[PDB]
Amino acid sequence: AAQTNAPWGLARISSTSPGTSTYYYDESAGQGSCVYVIDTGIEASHPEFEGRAQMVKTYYYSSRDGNGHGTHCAGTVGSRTYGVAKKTQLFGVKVLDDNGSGQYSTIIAGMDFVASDKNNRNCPKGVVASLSLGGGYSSSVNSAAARLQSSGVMVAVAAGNNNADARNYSPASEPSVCTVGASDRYDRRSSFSNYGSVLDIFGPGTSILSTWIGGSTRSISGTSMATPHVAGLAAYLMTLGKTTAASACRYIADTANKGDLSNIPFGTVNLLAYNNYQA
Repeated sequence: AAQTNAPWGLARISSTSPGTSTYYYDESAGQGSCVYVIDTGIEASHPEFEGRAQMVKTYYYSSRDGNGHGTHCAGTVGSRTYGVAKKTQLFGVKVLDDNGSGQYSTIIAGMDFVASDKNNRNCPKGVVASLSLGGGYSSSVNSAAARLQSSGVMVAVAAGNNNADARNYSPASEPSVCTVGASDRYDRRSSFSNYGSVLDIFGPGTSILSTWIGGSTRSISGTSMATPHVAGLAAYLMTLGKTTAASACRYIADTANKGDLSNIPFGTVNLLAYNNYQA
């Protein structure tokens, strides 16, 4: 299939080269997979989700996304116009409040919840969790992400937007999950993006157009915008039987666009998420 005039990040993950505007993807589109968006929530009402989004757990007074971040990243995973995996099921898990922050314990609790909740959903193609969040290093945050990954969920987490090594950040520093850095539309590492050997892959993360609360759209930047590209792509490739949750991060690294990014510090992978789609 082809999305013309697609957002640049979508086009980027279906293309070996920057600058294109068409998103080429297999028609299956992540159908049969599920992606938990662990964030500020999702405005499941947004038309772009076509009913495929739903709130499954909040840790605050409302399940409402009063911030926008979570709806934005759900959209990059699987909105019709802004999504990587346009037929995937989205489950919102609101661990961040409407100000965009959340205690470590609440984030740990939300990952434990996904590990269990998936067992009472229908995701025949497998389960992905997109974690567009992160704070300072925390071994218990890290081990929550690892348990989530161990439980059979492909976990993708943001490297963090500190322009520093991601080893000092969590869950970015957990080795078993897929830590995702950001690139911009000129195949440069995003100026804010963390880096380091714990990075596994880069996604589009600068000026990423996606759904916003109130039924709108918005373009924002961050490794938290790159994360859902890779989550969506995992959900996509899983639906295609190309890989599984345990193997998706390494599969995506193996099949990435290599060496295309500039300003990659020595000791950081130079790999860009790529769906290798051939019509």
